[PDB]
Amino acid sequence: MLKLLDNWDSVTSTFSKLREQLGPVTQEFWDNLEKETEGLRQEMSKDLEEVKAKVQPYLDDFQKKWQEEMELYRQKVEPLRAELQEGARQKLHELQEKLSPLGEEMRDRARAHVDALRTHLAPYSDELRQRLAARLEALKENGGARLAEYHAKATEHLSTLSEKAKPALEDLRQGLLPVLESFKVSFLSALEEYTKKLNTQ
Amino acid sequence: MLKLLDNWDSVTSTFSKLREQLGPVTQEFWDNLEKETEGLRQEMSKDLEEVKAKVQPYLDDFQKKWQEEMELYRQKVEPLRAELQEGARQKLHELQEKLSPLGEEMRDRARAHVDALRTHLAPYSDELRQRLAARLEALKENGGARLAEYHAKATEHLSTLSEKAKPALEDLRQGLLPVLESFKVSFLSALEEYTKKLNTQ
Amino acid sequence: MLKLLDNWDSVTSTFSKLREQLGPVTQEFWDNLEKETEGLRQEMSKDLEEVKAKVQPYLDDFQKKWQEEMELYRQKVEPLRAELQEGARQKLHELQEKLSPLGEEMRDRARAHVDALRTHLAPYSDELRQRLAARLEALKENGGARLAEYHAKATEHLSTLSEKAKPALEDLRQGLLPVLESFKVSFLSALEEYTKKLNTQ
Amino acid sequence: MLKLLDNWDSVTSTFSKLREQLGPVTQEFWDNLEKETEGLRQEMSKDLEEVKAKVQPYLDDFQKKWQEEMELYRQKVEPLRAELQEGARQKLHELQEKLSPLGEEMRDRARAHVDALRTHLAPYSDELRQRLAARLEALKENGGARLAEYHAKATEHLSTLSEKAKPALEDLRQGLLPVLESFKVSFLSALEEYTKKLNTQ
Repeated sequence: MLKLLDNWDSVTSTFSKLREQLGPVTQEFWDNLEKETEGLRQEMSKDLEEVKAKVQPYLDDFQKKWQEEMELYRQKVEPLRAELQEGARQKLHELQEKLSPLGEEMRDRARAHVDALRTHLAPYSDELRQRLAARLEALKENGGARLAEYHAKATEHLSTLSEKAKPALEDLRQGLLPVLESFKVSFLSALEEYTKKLNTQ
Repeated sequence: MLKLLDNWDSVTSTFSKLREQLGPVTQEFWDNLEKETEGLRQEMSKDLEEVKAKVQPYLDDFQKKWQEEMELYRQKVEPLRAELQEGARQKLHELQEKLSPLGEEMRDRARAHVDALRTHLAPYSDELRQRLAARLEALKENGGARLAEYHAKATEHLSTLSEKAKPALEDLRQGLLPVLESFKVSFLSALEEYTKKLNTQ
Repeated sequence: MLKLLDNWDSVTSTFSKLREQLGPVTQEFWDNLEKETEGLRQEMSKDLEEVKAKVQPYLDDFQKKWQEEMELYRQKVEPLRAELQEGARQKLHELQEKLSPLGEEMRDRARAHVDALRTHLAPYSDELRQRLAARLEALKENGGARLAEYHAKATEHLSTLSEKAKPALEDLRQGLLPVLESFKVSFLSALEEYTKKLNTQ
Repeated sequence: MLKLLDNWDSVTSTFSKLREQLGPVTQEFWDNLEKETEGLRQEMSKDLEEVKAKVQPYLDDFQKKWQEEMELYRQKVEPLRAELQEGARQKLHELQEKLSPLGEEMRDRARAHVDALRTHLAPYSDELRQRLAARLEALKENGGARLAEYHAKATEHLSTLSEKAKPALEDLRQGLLPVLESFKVSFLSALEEYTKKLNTQ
């Protein structure tokens, strides 16, 4: 029965080698690359430091320089602020006070229609209150049902043990009696299989 | 601030960057690698199935024959199955029945030792039996005790419900009730928000 | 052996066993717990959607109206949008154009400091520029070197293929070739295997 | 706009509490259980040890006792073995020698037909050999194509850097010049949004 089905043998030894064996690519390349790449990137980031270091304090100078111009402007402008600051507050202040007419207006006007619902509602509150509340009474009362149903079962369990522990306990106490075995002569067992085939074929 | 901060900008888009340009390593090389490799492999395997066809006829022509002859072999042998099978069954009882008696010899020869040790262990065998027995009763016994706890604690955690009920009801009432939505105007809201931002720094 | 080994048999089917009998804790209690709890919750929520219906009519009847009035509010206000919008645009240029000049004041007031520091950094700013420049050339330069390696190693790993070719071919020949399948019989095979087992211990 | 959608508030404060708050179950129960369960299971497994300890050597006695009976049987039976041992070898021995007729028979008979394929095959081996082999020549030759196509691209990459590094390098060197900003007066920006709404509504 020629096992030509080794078509794998044909492909594996041929194709697979070229691929798996061409793995030294990332080896010699990538690791050499990343080794020099980031490897010089580290020399540079550290080479740059000294630079940034030999300058920082100098540059620093400039920061205070910005701080200098800054305040001055923050100054000339400061006054214009109040002019607009309190300047606005006022017109807004007045407004709200000139907006209290809306009080007796809006309010006294709405008032009524608003209330409509107060009344169109009230019954429902009452309706639900009487409803949802009792719903929870069913919770406590029902909690007792399950608990009662539970405890009962818990108790029973502890009592079932008495009948269980007993039969199981005949196992070891007497197991030192029936350690009896099968003891197959051995060789004979060989004949057992032996003569069988004589007829199964 | 750190206008120099862009130093890392130049480190990254230079070193680690070219690396990504080499991803095509996996694009052109390994991709084209795998492409032809297994791709021709595909064109290869083809043959095995082809030839297979052109081969099968012969292989089969052959097959049908081999059997035709094998049968010659078989039939010219069977008689030995007898010459042998006979002698085999003979000794079978020589050992089934000459051995049978000794299989009892020990069958009982062991039994003694056992009945011996049986007695020999019984004390301990029982010291434990009755030991865990009463030790088991403790579990059941003290068990129910802590059981009562989970009942006693549940019965109380149950009654604590008629207490966390009432608040929600008020909350109920509340959520139902009207909403006299106060009214400003984006314009007003605008001023508020506005002047709010005019007194910052 | 260890006929007493069954001691652990009794420890396990007793202690850790009853525990599993209490899994129903999660079956009867928490299951029935969650069952009604969220189950009635389900019957509860129902109302909110119901009432909602009976409530919507009113809420809407109301809604349509509130607007009818709000509009009163709005329209009686708009004129202020003018009294205010006017005064607003006024000061707008007071600051757009009175401020505009100072925005340049610094616009250039800063520029100096800059042009200053510009010169102040240039040296370093360039010490680095030309530094990594030539330092970059090294990468390119020495890079191609190790590149040559992966080529040189590939060109050789390529020629090593015309070598692992020939064996498979012989293997080819082989796998093709006939099979003079030697013939025994299960019967014979039986004897072999048989007697094999007769000289063990 | 009455947010009655707090239907969660209604359910959460009610239903959720009873469940999450009934978690003390596994707390007081389970941990008390497993604490006593395995807690006494440990006292027992250790209580049992001493037992097994005060007996082992005793029991041990018995093991040698089995060892005693064992050998004796292993003895009486031992002889019957050879009778069957060499007793079988023989009939099997003869057989194979009386089975050599099958040699000149089976073989010289098959021989021919077998060969048929030797010849019905041979060409195909030759056919495939000439085929599959050249297939691999296409591998080496094609490996060179990709490699050549690759190296080329690798090289180009290292050369592209020269044109890239350059423009990017104007960034930091001069970035110490255009650190120019937006500088929004701030408060004015408030008017920017301010007067906008005046018309968007």
